[PDB]
Amino acid sequence: ARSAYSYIRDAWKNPGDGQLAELQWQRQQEWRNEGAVERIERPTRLDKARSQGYKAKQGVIVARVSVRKGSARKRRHKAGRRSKRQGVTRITRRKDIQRVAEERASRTFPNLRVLNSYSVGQDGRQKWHEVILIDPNHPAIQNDDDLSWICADDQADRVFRGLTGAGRRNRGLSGKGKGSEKTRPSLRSNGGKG
Amino acid sequence: GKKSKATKKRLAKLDNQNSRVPAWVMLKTDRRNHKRRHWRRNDTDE
Amino acid sequence: GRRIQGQRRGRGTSTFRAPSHRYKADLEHRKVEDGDVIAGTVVDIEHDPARSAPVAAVEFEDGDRRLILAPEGVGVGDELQVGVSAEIAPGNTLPLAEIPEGVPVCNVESSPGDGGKFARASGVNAQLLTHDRNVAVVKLPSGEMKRLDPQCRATIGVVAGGGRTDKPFVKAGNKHHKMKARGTKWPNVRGVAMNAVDHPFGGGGRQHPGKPKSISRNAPPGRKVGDIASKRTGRGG
Amino acid sequence: PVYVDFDVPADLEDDALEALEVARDTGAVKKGTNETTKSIERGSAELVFVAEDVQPEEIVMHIPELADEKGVPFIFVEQQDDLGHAAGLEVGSAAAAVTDAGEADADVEDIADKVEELR
RNA sequence: CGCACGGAGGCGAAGAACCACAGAUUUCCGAAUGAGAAUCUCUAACAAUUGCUUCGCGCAAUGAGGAACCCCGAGAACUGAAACAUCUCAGUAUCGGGAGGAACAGAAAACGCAACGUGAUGUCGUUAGUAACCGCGAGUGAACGCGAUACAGCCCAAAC
RNA sequence: ACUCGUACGGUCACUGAAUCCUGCCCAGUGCAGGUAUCUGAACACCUCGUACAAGAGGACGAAGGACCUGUCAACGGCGGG
RNA sequence: GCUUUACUGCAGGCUGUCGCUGAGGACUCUCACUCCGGGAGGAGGACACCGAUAGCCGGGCA
Ligand SMILES: [Cl-]
Ligand SMILES: [Cl-]
Ligand SMILES: [Cl-]
Ligand SMILES: [K+]
Ligand SMILES: [Mg+2]
Ligand SMILES: [Mg+2]
Ligand SMILES: [Mg+2]
Ligand SMILES: [Mg+2]
Ligand SMILES: [Mg+2]
Ligand SMILES: [Mg+2]
Ligand SMILES: [Mg+2]
Ligand SMILES: [Mg+2]
Ligand SMILES: [Mg+2]
Ligand SMILES: [Mg+2]
Ligand SMILES: [Mg+2]
Ligand SMILES: [Mg+2]
Ligand SMILES: [Mg+2]
Ligand SMILES: [Mg+2]
Ligand SMILES: [Mg+2]
Ligand SMILES: [Mg+2]
Ligand SMILES: [Mg+2]
Ligand SMILES: [Mg+2]
Ligand code: NA
Ligand code: NA
Ligand code: NA
Ligand code: NA
Ligand code: NA
Ligand code: NA
Ligand code: NA
Ligand code: NA
Ligand code: NA
Ligand code: NA
Ligand code: NA
Ligand SMILES: [Sr+2]
Ligand SMILES: [Sr+2]
Ligand SMILES: [Sr+2]
Ligand SMILES: [Sr+2]
Ligand SMILES: [Sr+2]
Ligand SMILES: [Sr+2]
Ligand SMILES: [Sr+2]
Ligand SMILES: [Sr+2]
Ligand SMILES: [Sr+2]
Ligand SMILES: [Sr+2]
Repeated sequence: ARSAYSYIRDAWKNPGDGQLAELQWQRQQEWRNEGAVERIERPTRLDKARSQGYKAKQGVIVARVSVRKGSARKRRHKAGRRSKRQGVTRITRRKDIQRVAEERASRTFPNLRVLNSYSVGQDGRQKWHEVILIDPNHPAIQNDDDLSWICADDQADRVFRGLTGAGRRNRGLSGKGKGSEKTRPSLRSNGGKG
Repeated sequence: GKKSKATKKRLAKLDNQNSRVPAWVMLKTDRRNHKRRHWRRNDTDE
Repeated sequence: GRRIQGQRRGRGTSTFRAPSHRYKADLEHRKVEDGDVIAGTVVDIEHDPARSAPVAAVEFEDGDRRLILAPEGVGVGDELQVGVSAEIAPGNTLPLAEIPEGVPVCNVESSPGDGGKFARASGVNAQLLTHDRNVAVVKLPSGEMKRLDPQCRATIGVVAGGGRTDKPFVKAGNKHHKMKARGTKWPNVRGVAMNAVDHPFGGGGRQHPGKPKSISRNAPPGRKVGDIASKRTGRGG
Repeated sequence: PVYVDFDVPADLEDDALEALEVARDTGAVKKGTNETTKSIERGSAELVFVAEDVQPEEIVMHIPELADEKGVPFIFVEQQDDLGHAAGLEVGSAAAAVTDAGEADADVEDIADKVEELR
C-alpha cells in the first residue's frame, strides 16, 4: 500500500494547491523574518530528505537557506569593452540558485559536508532550499554503512568542487551520450566549453 | 623619534653586523664584509 | 568624460558631508503614552548650528533634559506642555485635532508620532485650516494644502529666528562661515566655465551652454544639469 | 492547525489517551505515522490518533481526509509526547492507531460517537 | 672539534668523528586562536564558526602552506579579419573558492557502422580538418566506431 | 551622502557689487501641459494554420510620437526688398 | 582626449505586462507586502517594492 511519505510527495507536486498553499502562505511569513542560513530540527519534505540520503541520526543536520531571485548582480564595465561584452541586465550566473544555497550553508557549518538539497518554495523575490549536511567526524556516521563514504579525505569541500548532485547536474553531467562531449570528465579538462 | 623595545633590539643587531671579519678568519680561510652599512650613506629598515 | 560634481556628491565624502559631530540635537517631539501628564520648564535658549535659529533647553517632570525646536516668544522659566489635553498656548505640542483652526503651527508631523517634519526653518509657519474626524488640512509655508491625519502632533507658534533672509551676506567671508556649518560644497564654479570633459555645459571658445538648458526628467545622472524638467523659464510672458 | 477542523476538549482527550494505554496491553496498536497510514488503507483501523503540535504539518496533513474517505474515525491530541507515552514509547509519536482494541471496545465506541457529535 | 687551512684549548679505546632510524629539547612572531601590538605587552583563554553533548569548550571539526598538476566559479584587451561591429585572440590572461597524491569521471532514461549489433569511466592512436559553425568572410571544429592501456562492480529511497 | 536637515530649506543651473535699465520673436530645437482623432511593443484574447508547434492576421492600446498650448533672466534670432 | 541630430551598442529614467498576489471597465475589502508607532496600534494595500520582459527616451558611458 501507499506510504505516508508518498502523501508528502504528492502534496509537493503542486505547492500552490490545497492545504500546502495555506501552509506556505503562513510559513514564508516567518521565513522572511528568519536569517540567511537557519538550522531546522526536522525537514519540511521528509520524503525527499530520506530519498536524498537523510536519516534521523546523530550528525545528520538540515538547514534552510534563502537566496535572491533573478540574474547576476553585475557591475558595468569601468574600462573599454566591445559591444558583446558591454552587458549588465541580461547576464546570468553559470551556477544555479540551489548551488549558491548549498555553498552558503556549507560555509556556515565549516565542519560538516553537504549531502544534498531540495527546494522548499519561493515568493516574489527569493528562493528557499533545505540542505542536508553530515558530520564526517561523528562515530554515528563513521560506522553507518549507508553514509560512511562522506568521511573520506577526498570528500572534503565537496560542494565547492561541484561534487553534489545539484553540482553534477549543473555541470552538464546528466546525459551519458550525445550532448555531453564538452562536459565529461570535467569542464576544466574540456577547456571550459560547457 | 621614540623607539620601542623590539626596534631597539633590531638596531642593536644591525650595529653588531656592522663589524669587520676578524683577523683570525683571514688566516683560517687563507683569505671582506659585504653587509657594511654606514649611518649616512646607507639606509636601515623601518 | 569625468563624473560631474553632482555625482561626486552622492559618494558622501568628507568635503560633501555635514559636520554632524558639531551638531547639538535631533529636534524631535517627546513620546507620551496618553493622558497628557507631561510638562516642563525651559532652562535655557541655545543656538542650533544646524539651522541658524534658537533652540530651547527644556527639563521635564520625569528628569528628562532635551532640546526642543523653539517657536517665537518662548523664554526661560516658561512652562510648556506636551500631549492631548495641553493648553492652546505658544510652545505647547498637541495633535492637530485638539488645536483650533486659524492658529499658526510649526514642527508638523507627516505620519503621527514621527517627531516633526514640516515647518521647521527660521520664522516659517504652517496654517491649520479644515477639521474633520479623518482629515486636517494644513497649509505648508510653500503654499501647499497638505491633507493630514488629525493625530499628527504640532507645536504652536511660528518658528523662531524670523527674518534671517532679510540681511544680505554682503561679503563672501560671511557665506564661507555659514557654509562651513552645513553639508554643501562652496564656492560654485559654473559649468559653463569648465572643460567639456568636466560638465555638459563645458567647452567652447566663449562661455555659453552647448545645448538648451532645460533637461528631461528621464535624463541620466551625469547629464541632468541646468533647468531640470522646467514647466517654463524666464520672468516675462 | 491546517488539518485541525475541530477542537477536542481536555476531558475527551483524557478518555482517549486512557483507552490507548489499555489497548496496548490487551489488543494491538500501531505507533508512528507510516503504520497509521497503512492501517487506514488496509482497513484494519478502528480509531486513529493524531497530534496537533506536528512540525512540519505535511507528515500528518493527509489523515483527516484519508479517514473520511475510508469510514475510519479519528481524534486529536494536543501534545506529541503524551501520545508517544500512551502508545508505550519513551519517544513521542505524531500519530498512532488502534488496530483491534480490547477491554476498551466499549469506550472507543463511545469516543468515536462523541467526536461525530462534535463534527 | 661545519663552511674555514688561525691562536689557545678540548674530545675520542668508557669506541669519538661520521652515517641510518627513533626519541629529547625546540625562545618570539607567524592560520595565530585570551586581549592588544611593526616580532613586544596586558589580566586564565580552542578567538571565530560549527557538530556531539555529562549543555562544562567536556569530546571533536574548520582556518594556513605547498613546484606545478586537479576541480568549481568570475572573465579581458592588444591581436587576426590587412578598417571594423558578429566572428577571432579565448573561455586565453588575470581574479574568487577548494581537494588529493593524484584529481575529475564512472556502471546507460547509453550508443544508433539500424543490427540476429556494442555494452561503466577516463586516457593514448585514429576517425578528421571529416560532420557542424561562420559579415557562409577570415576563420572555427566535434562525435559514434575502431586499435590500444587498464579493467570491477556495487549502495540507498519505497513496497513488506 | 544630502540629513542631529524640512521651502526664511537645498538641490540644479545662468548672470556677476552698486546706479539707470533689461525691447521684439515660441517658426526650428529643448523642456513642459493637454489631446477628438491618428501612430504606438509585448503578455492575455479572437481568426487562419499545424491531430500540437513554428507562422500569418485581427481586436485592445501604455509611455512616446503626430496635432494643440505654455515657456527666451531656454538654446538661440532680431534681414533682403 | 573631446564633440555631435556619424555607425553600433551599453547603463539610467519613464511605461505596459507576468510573478509575489488575496476576499467581494469602473469599484469595495483585508490577509500577503510596505511604511509610522516603544507598544497597543495607525496609514497604505494587492498597489508599491523586488524579480522577468516589452516599447520610448537615452554621448551619461563603451
Ligand atoms: Cl561540502
Ligand atoms: Cl545659504
Ligand atoms: Cl557498436
Ligand atoms: K575585439
Ligand atoms: Mg581529466
Ligand atoms: Mg660599535
Ligand atoms: Mg530633528
Ligand atoms: Mg539667495
Ligand atoms: Mg563642508
Ligand atoms: Mg559661480
Ligand atoms: Mg577654461
Ligand atoms: Mg560629455
Ligand atoms: Mg559670458
Ligand atoms: Mg553666457
Ligand atoms: Mg594570541
Ligand atoms: Mg584587424
Ligand atoms: Mg572582409
Ligand atoms: Mg571556438
Ligand atoms: Mg555520437
Ligand atoms: Mg566673470
Ligand atoms: Mg524603518
Ligand atoms: Mg564615443
Ligand atoms: Na564545510
Ligand atoms: Na556549451
Ligand atoms: Na640613513
Ligand atoms: Na626541530
Ligand atoms: Na581546534
Ligand atoms: Na561547550
Ligand atoms: Na590589419
Ligand atoms: Na584602426
Ligand atoms: Na561569425
Ligand atoms: Na520657438
Ligand atoms: Na545677436
Ligand atoms: Sr577543508
Ligand atoms: Sr641619505
Ligand atoms: Sr524615529
Ligand atoms: Sr525625523
Ligand atoms: Sr559649451
Ligand atoms: Sr515679456
Ligand atoms: Sr521526536
Ligand atoms: Sr677545510
Ligand atoms: Sr569490461
Ligand atoms: Sr517651441
